[PDB]
Amino acid sequence: AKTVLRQYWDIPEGTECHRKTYATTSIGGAAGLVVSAYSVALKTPTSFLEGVARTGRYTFTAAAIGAIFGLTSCISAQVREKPDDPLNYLIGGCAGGLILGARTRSYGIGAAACAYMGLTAALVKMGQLEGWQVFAEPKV
Amino acid sequence: MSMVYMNIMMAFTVSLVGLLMYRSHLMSSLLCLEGMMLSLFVMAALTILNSHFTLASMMPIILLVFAACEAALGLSLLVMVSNTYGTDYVQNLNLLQC
Amino acid sequence: VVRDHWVHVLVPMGFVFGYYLDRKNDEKLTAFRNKSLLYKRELKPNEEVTWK
Amino acid sequence: LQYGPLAYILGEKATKKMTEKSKLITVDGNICSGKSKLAKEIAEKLGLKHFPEAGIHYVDSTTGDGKPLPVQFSGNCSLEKFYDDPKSNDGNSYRLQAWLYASRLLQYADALEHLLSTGQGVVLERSIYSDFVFLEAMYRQGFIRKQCVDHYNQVKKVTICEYLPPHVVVYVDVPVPEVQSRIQKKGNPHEMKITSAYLQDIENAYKGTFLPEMSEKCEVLQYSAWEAQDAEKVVEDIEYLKYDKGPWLDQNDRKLHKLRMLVQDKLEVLNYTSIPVFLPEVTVGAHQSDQVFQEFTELPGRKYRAGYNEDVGDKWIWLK
Amino acid sequence: RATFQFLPDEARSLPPPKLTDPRLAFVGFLGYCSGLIDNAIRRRPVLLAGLHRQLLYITSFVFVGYYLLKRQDYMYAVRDHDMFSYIKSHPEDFPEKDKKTYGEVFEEFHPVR
Amino acid sequence: MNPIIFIIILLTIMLGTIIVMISSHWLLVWIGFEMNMLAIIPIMMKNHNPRATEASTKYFLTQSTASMLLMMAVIINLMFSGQWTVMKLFNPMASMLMTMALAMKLGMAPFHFWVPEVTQGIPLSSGLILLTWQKLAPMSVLYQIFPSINLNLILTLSVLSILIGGWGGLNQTQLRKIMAYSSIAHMGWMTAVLPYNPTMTLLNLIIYIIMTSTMFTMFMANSTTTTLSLSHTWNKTPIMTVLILATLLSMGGLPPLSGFMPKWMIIQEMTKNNSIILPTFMAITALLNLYFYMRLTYSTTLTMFPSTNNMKMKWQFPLMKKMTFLPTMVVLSTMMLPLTPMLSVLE
Amino acid sequence: KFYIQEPPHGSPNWLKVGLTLGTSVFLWIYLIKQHNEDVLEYKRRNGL
Amino acid sequence: AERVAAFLKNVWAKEPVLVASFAIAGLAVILPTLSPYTKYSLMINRATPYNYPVPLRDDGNMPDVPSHPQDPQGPSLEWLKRL
Amino acid sequence: DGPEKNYERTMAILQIEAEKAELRLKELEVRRLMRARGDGPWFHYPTIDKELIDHSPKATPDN
Ligand SMILES: CCCCCCCCCCCCCCCCCC(=O)OC[C@H](COP(=O)(O)OCCN)OC(=O)CCCCCCCCCCCCCCCCC
Ligand SMILES: CCCCCCCCCCCCCCCCCC(=O)OC[C@H](COP(=O)(O)OCCN)OC(=O)CCCCCCCCCCCCCCCCC
Ligand SMILES: CCCCCCCCCCCCCCCCCC(=O)OC[C@H](COP(=O)(O)OCCN)OC(=O)CCCCCCCCCCCCCCCCC
Ligand SMILES: CCCCCCCCCCCCO[C@@H]1O[C@H](CO)[C@@H](O[C@H]2O[C@H](CO)[C@@H](O)[C@H](O)[C@H]2O)[C@H](O)[C@H]1O
Ligand SMILES: CCCCCCCCCCCCO[C@@H]1O[C@H](CO)[C@@H](O[C@H]2O[C@H](CO)[C@@H](O)[C@H](O)[C@H]2O)[C@H](O)[C@H]1O
Ligand SMILES: CCCCCCCCCCCCO[C@@H]1O[C@H](CO)[C@@H](O[C@H]2O[C@H](CO)[C@@H](O)[C@H](O)[C@H]2O)[C@H](O)[C@H]1O
Ligand SMILES: Nc1nc2c(ncn2[C@@H]2O[C@H](COP(=O)(O)OP(=O)(O)OP(=O)(O)O)[C@@H](O)[C@H]2O)c(=O)[nH]1
Ligand SMILES: N=C(N)NC(=N)NCCc1ccc(I)c(Cl)c1
Ligand SMILES: [Mg+2]
Repeated sequence: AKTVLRQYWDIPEGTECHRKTYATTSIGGAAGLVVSAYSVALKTPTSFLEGVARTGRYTFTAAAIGAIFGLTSCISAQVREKPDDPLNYLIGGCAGGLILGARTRSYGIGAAACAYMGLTAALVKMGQLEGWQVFAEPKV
Repeated sequence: MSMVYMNIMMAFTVSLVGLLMYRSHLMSSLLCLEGMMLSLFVMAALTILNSHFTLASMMPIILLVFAACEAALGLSLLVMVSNTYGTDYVQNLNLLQC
Repeated sequence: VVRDHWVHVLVPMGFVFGYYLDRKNDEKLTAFRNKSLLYKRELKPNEEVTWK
Repeated sequence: LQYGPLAYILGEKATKKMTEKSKLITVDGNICSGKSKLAKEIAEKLGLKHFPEAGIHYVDSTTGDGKPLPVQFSGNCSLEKFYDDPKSNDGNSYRLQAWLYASRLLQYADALEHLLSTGQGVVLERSIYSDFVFLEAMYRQGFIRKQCVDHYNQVKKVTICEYLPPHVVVYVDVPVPEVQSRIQKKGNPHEMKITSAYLQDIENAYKGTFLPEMSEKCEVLQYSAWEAQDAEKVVEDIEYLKYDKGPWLDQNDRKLHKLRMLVQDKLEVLNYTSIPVFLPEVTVGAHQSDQVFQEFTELPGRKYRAGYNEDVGDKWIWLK
Repeated sequence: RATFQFLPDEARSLPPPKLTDPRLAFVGFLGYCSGLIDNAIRRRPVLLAGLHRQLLYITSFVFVGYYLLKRQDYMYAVRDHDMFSYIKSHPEDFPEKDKKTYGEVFEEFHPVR
Repeated sequence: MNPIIFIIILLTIMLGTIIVMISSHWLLVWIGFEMNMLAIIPIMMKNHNPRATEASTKYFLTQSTASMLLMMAVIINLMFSGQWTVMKLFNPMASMLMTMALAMKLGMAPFHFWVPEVTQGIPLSSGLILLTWQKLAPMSVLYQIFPSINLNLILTLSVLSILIGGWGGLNQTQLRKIMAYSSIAHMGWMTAVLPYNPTMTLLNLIIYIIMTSTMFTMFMANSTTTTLSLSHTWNKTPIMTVLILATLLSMGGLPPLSGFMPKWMIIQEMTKNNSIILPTFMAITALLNLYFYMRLTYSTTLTMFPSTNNMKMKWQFPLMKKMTFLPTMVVLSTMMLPLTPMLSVLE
Repeated sequence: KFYIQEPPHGSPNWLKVGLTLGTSVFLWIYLIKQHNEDVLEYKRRNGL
Repeated sequence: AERVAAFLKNVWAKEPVLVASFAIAGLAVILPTLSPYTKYSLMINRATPYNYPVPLRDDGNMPDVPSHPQDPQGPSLEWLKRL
Repeated sequence: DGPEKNYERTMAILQIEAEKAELRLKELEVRRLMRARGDGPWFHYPTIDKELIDHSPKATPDN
């Protein structure tokens, strides 16, 4: 994850959007596979095929959320000509939440996901700008 | 490292995967636990013998002593599982889901 | 002191005790008694401390 | 030293106090079958402790000053009311049966505690092992619902498994028509309302279930009405029993110590008699229970732990 | 400082907690509360029953609490001693600054209009 | 079990834990864990029923697996350093294995599945040991190896433990499973602060053990193991409902009660290291713990649930259970906040 | 009232009552003596 | 003594094998402390030279160390030859 | 209370709170330096004790 994460943050906002969508889609697909592995291991599928169906359904859903986010947030930065604005991640975050509602067929999950994915993504850009630490290194 | 360590570390990993991927018999998995102890004994014994760490030569012996206590404990529980259900199948041990 | 009215001294005594403890706190905060620029003066012939 | 693991280690072991005369005898039979008199004579001749049948107010007789409490502190369950209106709408029939089972459970623990701690045997009149005949009779007459029966069985399963059956089960076999005559001569107005079908159900359960069950694990002496009159001949029968069967032969000091730790802790004995299963017959609303519980604490010598009640003459409380 | 020692010998150069320490009084009050809870759970007269038992609750709480406070005070003395000794050993890391008055320091004014 | 045998087995449980805590040699640490595992299994099986057999079997398999991983870490450490001293490990792969092994023994998420099931399957007295005394040995080892622990791994385990512990407790009606999921959540706070200030790990551990012991002792006093059986307590020992309420509020971390002290100090040490997001996330997630603690207080003390007629027979007998140390434990569980600076005794 | 069974705690356990008061007195005397030692030692080390 | 003596004659009649076992184990535990030759066991074990005896640098003031192995100074095994 | 007592009591309070505040800042900067450089009493993680080494002549010379 460390290398796939660096790729995303190492290519500037609005420059090489296609490359950005590769990285976020790659992150989303990895997350979907992890969810599938635990799901398949803890709730055994009725058959081998059904396990593959569940995996491909989670991994695609997760990759779609990652793809729409990384693209939309890059397009917003390019069009708005503001590569440092958290608002772009909010729009990208909400769009991903909307796609999650789409793949789930449920406007309510779509609405809630748009709000919390949008806010969470916006918080991520702010922390990147300001240097917020999630797993802060011990210093004192 | 030297090539022997490749196969001993491989053996430990194979037994570890064997332990973590249950089938039906509880005794099959208890065997994988004894295998894990065997690979640790060999890997510990090689390192200690190669380095001429004289006092550490007793350490592998102590490892086997507590390997047997673990094995005896595992078999004692297998007896009680067998008595309750008539087989040592692990799928019978699911009462504590609720 | 009666068997029927001794409970009516608990709160008055708590006030007296609390009043007393507050004054003892003021005795640990005398580092600037008669030392501030605004109120520093001389002691009257008979006086001991400006405020106790 | 109150009994515990420390007393066990220092030597207080059951096999020291238990002799060939340390037996648990239960006397059973139908209503007005002469159990009480036969039980009292057997106890006196064999030199055992006699336990009069456990009734509604048995528990009062063992705590406090040993006198019956007002009926609100037994749930208001009434045996007289059961005869007058066996199909009462306030669930008296089962509530009484559930209260009586718990009283028997407590008496059995007291009997076992006496037997294990002193070695002197005991004589009971019915027990937890034979209490179900009344429940079966109640259900076949329609006095209680199938759910009451289910609740009774749930409580029995998790309670009767902890104890040992009696060494000797004495049964007095009085046929129903004779019993009806005996109940009729006795005189109390309410018991005269018992129907023969009810008494036949008690008899059918006694012979269809209790005795076949007890036989595999206890010595059973089945007497007729005439044989039972002379308690001396019954005592002679008990004195030459072989005692070759049942779970008592497998008991050791280790097991009887675990049993003693249970029967001496009455709250542990009664633990499952109040399982949270909400049958209307036995469920008490929070407002009623709160009121009754307050009144119970206002009785003489019940506010505090026994020995700390100054209202009834306890002294040295500030050092106790 | 000393390995696996509750009160190293160097701690005796510090004053002991006074027996009228407010923290020790609170600890004693906790012992009193423990005594009352002991009576309550056993349905004994809460205030009156078993005064000897209540006394031992207070005394044992105070006894342990006195040594905890003695060790608590010692460990904070050690923290201060370590910190000041380190400041002496590395002056360049803790320079004494030149202090300027507010007449000299420029602070921006933000009107509340 | 013979009373003397029971005492000897309990002393072997303690000796195994003490061996881990006084050992300077990895082999003796591993021996201590093995000895401890050996003596606790008979305590789990002491009641001999199919659920206790399943509980002990699941415990043995998990603990014995973790011991293999622990011994593997020690041997890797020996190969790359040529010594056995209990301290930082000299190989990052040895540090991962030892950290995962200790997380397994602690039942931290995602290695947590055994804790709810094993606790449910054994008596209350055995569950008390499992959720308190058994945390001491793995924690004492982490306290010594933390300089070489991977920061991302330990904080990932801590976060997952707080979430899963909080979420898992929401769906429980059995008291033992409620305590098990509570324990998983509290383990997360202990190891979250470990990389920053191990002293705060010990304070959290000590305060958690006191509160957990207090709750298990009160459950034992009434022989209650479900929510509903605990709801009859108001109609038997009213004082006990108040003590349960105070402890449950304390365990939720509400001021001015003791259980707020560890959360307070852990937030302080984390913010000093510019860790703001994590302590905020942990504190908000801990509100799940408070939610299902509060549910218990509702059904136990703050309302009066329906009772049964046979309960009246219980009014006539006094509590006979030992309830050892309960008066002291409940006071310490609730009234320690004014003495918080006493945490320096743990330095 | 007058109990049908003699209460376990009907009368004081004087062996216990004596031990409890004796321990309290001993601990208090030990604590006071210890405190005086510390005050005397503290002044000596500090030249007071 | 009678109770123990009566207990001894009983176990001889019933469990002579266990009587011999405890008697034999007892002598194992006791006799090594009472034996006068136990001290030589350590002396012999100490006198067996598995290692080379590395010489000391003659600093000019160790009069009790032999210069040559056949010199008088140093430990001797005359006690061992007469054993 | 007269204004002078309250006024000068406040200065006593301000002095203690100012002294404590400075020490708190010093402690955070001392902790930061001790942890980064390992040169102080705090964050002193143990190394192997050298009194455990045996310096006697061995069975072979080259060691
Ligand atoms: C100067 C002291 C000021 C008080 C400070 C209180 C601080 C909190 C201390 C908590 C510990 C309280 C003591 C433990 C409870 C024991 C009392 C009890 O359980 O029942 C009341 C009992 C009277 O009932 P009874 O059982 O019949 O006994 C007869 C004795 N005459 O006993 C009595 O007769 C009265 C005993 C006192 C009642 C205590 C009631 C509990 C209060 C808890 C509220 C939380 C405390 C307030 C929060 C701020 C803390 C400063
Ligand atoms: C952190 C800051 C705050 C400080 C926290 C400090 C916590 C630790 C301090 C100790 C806390 C426990 C204090 C217990 C006091 C009550 C003891 C008591 O009253 O016992 C009375 C009696 C037994 O007394 P007895 O053992 O015979 O005295 C002779 C001892 N050789 O028999 C009885 O009836 C007592 C029954 C109630 C006891 C509950 C069960 C515990 C058993 C205790 C046994 C005796 C304890 C002696 C305490 C001495 C400690 C110095
Ligand atoms: C000191 C500084 C630190 C500050 C932290 C806070 C300090 C307080 C810590 C509290 C620790 C628990 C000790 C509280 C003692 C409670 C005393 C009490 O409950 O009264 C006794 C009474 C028992 O009833 P009973 O024995 O049957 O007597 C006949 C009356 N029915 O009880 C009852 O009858 C009650 C039965 C009905 C249930 C009512 C429940 C609502 C009242 C709860 C009040 C206590 C809440 C404590 C929580 C902390 C409050 C801040
Ligand atoms: C910058 C990179 C951004 C990466 C974004 C990552 C987003 C997180 C994705 C996690 C994996 C998806 O998570 C999973 O989605 C599927 C949607 O099909 C949901 O699945 C649910 O919805 C649909 C239909 O109802 C079906 O999949 C399934 O029948 C149902 O269980 C799961 O409840 C959810 O657990
Ligand atoms: C439901 C809510 C759940 C909790 C939500 C919490 C929100 C937390 C927001 C993320 C915090 C900041 O997240 C992280 O910040 C650091 C900066 O310190 C960035 O770090 C980055 O900085 C440089 C440039 O700045 C990059 O070249 C490099 O790839 C990376 O190190 C990360 O790219 C960012 O992901
Ligand atoms: C030569 C001196 C050393 C002699 C040491 C002999 C030690 C022998 C240990 C006992 C071995 C015999 O094994 C068994 O022991 C039990 C007692 O435990 C004996 O049985 C004995 O029990 C108790 C005493 O304990 C007596 O009241 C009983 O009369 C007696 O028979 C049996 O006769 C024997 O079957
Ligand atoms: N519902 C119910 N009534 C019971 C139970 N045990 C006793 N009784 C009643 O209590 C009364 C006394 O029972 P008996 O002892 O058998 O009658 P008796 O007049 O005393 O004749 P003896 O057998 O000699 O003692 C009868 O009315 C019984 O119906 C019971 O378990 N359930
Ligand atoms: N933060 C750490 N991990 N170490 C640590 N406690 N540093 C702070 C130093 C300290 C604090 C209190 C005392 I009392 C003492 Cl003597 C020393
Ligand atoms: Mg009768």
